[PDB]
Amino acid sequence: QVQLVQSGAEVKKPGSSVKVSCEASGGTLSNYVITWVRQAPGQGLEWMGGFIPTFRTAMYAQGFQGRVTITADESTSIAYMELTNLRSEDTAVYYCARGPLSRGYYDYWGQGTLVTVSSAKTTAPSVYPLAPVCTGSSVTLGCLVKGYFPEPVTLTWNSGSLSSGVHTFPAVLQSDLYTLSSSVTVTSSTWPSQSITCNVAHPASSTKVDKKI
Amino acid sequence: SYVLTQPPSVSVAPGKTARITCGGNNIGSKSVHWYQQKPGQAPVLVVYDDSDRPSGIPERFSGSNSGNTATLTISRVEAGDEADYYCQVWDSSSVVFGGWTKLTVLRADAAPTVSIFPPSSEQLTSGGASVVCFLNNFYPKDINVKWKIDGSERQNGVLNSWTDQDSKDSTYSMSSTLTLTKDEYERHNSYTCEATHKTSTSPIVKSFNRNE
Repeated sequence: QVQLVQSGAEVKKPGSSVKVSCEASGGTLSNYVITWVRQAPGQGLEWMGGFIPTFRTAMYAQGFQGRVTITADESTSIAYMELTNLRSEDTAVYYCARGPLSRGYYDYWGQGTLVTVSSAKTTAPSVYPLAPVCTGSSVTLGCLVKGYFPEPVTLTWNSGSLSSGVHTFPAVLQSDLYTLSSSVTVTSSTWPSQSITCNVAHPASSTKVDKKI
Repeated sequence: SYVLTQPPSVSVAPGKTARITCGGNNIGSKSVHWYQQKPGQAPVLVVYDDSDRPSGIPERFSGSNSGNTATLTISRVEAGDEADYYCQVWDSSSVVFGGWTKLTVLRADAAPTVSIFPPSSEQLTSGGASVVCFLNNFYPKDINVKWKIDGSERQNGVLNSWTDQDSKDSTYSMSSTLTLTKDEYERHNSYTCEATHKTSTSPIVKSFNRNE
């Protein structure tokens, strides 16, 4: 089974350029259309272009000012998107997607690559447990993830085995540092008789942290 | 330059039928594709070529295309269907997406479940002090938090973030974080956060004292 996988989140200074990879894990990009589709925070999908490797033809949307360059690997396994002269409006999630050459749609999609255009420096998060002040019949716990850059952080409870009752909130930026929080609600008969652990991963700083509540 | 006009929202009772329009200029002679994007995820193809459905997609999802309007039709809608939806065509060597339509599912009013949390030891030890307030599983979406410190409303150092409509119970949730220094936090005793919401005449208030 065939899976598009993109390279990791990126941070680039205003004015520079970013290049992103898209790999057809255990598949191929011959006989296919690959496309790059960006998405500004809380905005819609916008087509940047698409490249057919067999007809060796690239196509681009206007609105990019000749700023996009879409290519592909000689093994014809890997696809590249390149965006030059980065401005702060280029902060976006960049997806690649693949579809049949005969058809007009895209049934295969990468996970997306977050590109953040900023001069700010990388900073691992502080991860604070939120414990029930000082019992009811249901109790809410939480983690506070503070002071990190850039996005993303990944948060889980109990290494993923706890996902029911969870609210993980969108990160918010204040003075170039993000803040994230998450609550999990359990029934008291449960806590603290069982560990409930916050797991925070932050690949930009290579940090994985656990916090038992 | 070819435009696709979707509505920004569609709202449907659970179990009832949702219809999302993709207004296109003579769109009916184009092939129309539809995508679903849940919060946090990548787009997923749910209808291709007007009306064809990839394997894996429920039959509840159905498409049509004629005149100047293509339509995605989701019947017996459940909370799992809450997502942004996009339609897609080709025109003159370019791909075009309509702006997102957000599908929200209806449900009954619910008062916020409110919880307050003093700084952690770890954070006091670092010189920081954050007071966190979760306002959870309420409906409808509009809500307001007020922070009082020793009786007086405080507005600075407050950070807010909202969830998307919950994927299983169709409610909404809010986090509020008031951040001070360990010093400023210890120049005071009473920390208070209060939730004002449609479902109540009086604000729901949680509070604590540094003392205990």
